[PDB]
Amino acid sequence: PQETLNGGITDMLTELANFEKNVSQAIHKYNAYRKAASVIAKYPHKIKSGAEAKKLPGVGTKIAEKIDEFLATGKLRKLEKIRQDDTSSSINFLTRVSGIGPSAARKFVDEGIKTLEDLRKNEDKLNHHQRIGLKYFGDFEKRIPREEMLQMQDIVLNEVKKVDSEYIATVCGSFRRGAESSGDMDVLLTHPSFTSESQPKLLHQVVEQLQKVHFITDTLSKGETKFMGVCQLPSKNDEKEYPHRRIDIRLIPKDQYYCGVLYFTGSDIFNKNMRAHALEKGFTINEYTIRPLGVTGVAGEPLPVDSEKDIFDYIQWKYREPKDRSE
DNA sequence: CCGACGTCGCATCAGC
DNA sequence: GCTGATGCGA
DNA sequence: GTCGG
Ligand SMILES: Nc1nc2c(ncn2[C@H]2C[C@H](O)[C@@H](COP(=O)(O)NP(=O)(O)OP(=O)(O)O)O2)c(=O)[nH]1
Ligand SMILES: [Mg+2]
Ligand SMILES: [Mg+2]
Ligand code: NA
Ligand code: NA
Repeated sequence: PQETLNGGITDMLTELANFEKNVSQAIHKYNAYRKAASVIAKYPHKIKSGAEAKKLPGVGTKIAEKIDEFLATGKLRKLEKIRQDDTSSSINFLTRVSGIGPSAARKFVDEGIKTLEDLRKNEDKLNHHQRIGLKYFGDFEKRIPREEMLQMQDIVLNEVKKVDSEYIATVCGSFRRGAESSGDMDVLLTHPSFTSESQPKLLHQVVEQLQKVHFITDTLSKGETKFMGVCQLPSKNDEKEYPHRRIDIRLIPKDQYYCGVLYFTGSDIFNKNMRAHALEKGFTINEYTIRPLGVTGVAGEPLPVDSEKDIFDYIQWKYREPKDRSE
């Protein structure tokens, strides 16, 4: 609809979801709430009763009751109570630091560490990832205008070709879907000498080069196929500095390029129903392959993939442009 | 009544 | 030292 | 928390 049609309900469900994940550490209740928030978020009428909402898939008795209470009062007593709870709301908040999950947040709060100030007082107790998440807390929650995304892409493609002209770098994620803004940058990397059957340092050449031209500023994690770090556009002689941005760089086998491009172009919710159709057509799709499903449900051998739409044709789907892969 | 609820790479911890 | 398990983000 | 075997 418009996100506001049942906004209060979906806001409430989302807040309930976060407390289940971060505080209660009940990941399945977390998803149950988000599943209900999502299906309500697309329901094109103003909900007037919990029973009305209960018609939708993912909405059960407990949520139906909560909707009734919300409609009657404009609030949930449980939600009002946990909001003012110092321990629970502190644990919930600290998980907004990249690197601090439900477990780390609990440990910090248990030993009296509850705010960003407390975190800054206590570098000793943070790991490498958490320090950077702390250092760029504000920046990581800013969004990236597409104009900056294009400027970031310019640098990536240029430096990647410079190291080795036979690389292929493809920016995926929300950018490739043509979104007006993005939360981060995801880059897919491929090279002729790295395929599933079979040069050592392919990912770390590229990382090193982007560090050399001062694009990449920090490293959260780095393996041989997956890089997670921080980047920043260069600013002009007098102009204000750009925010620091999250950037992932992944090295995928060349003969699995399109399955990776599809997978990491998303969106996550597009992917989850694309594999979902696939699981009902006798197919299965991961980030590497599309495999046929045998009579007893067992997956056979990887199929030939030479384009993104090959995957689409396999599974009864008209090809869809990245632009329409919002869900 | 009760088990399922995607999967993955990397960092770090538990334990031998 | 190591392997396996768990946390984390995605 | 919701769904379904
Ligand atoms: N396996 C898996 N993949 C996910 C998940 N979530 C997202 N992706 C897979 C598909 C995601 O689309 C994608 C690329 O990751 P992002 O940058 O995190 N998401 P995007 O670029 O769409 O949004 P944004 O503008 O906020 O950055 O990777 C997930 O929970 N699980
Ligand atoms: Mg992204
Ligand atoms: Mg990303
Ligand atoms: Na329902
Ligand atoms: Na976090």
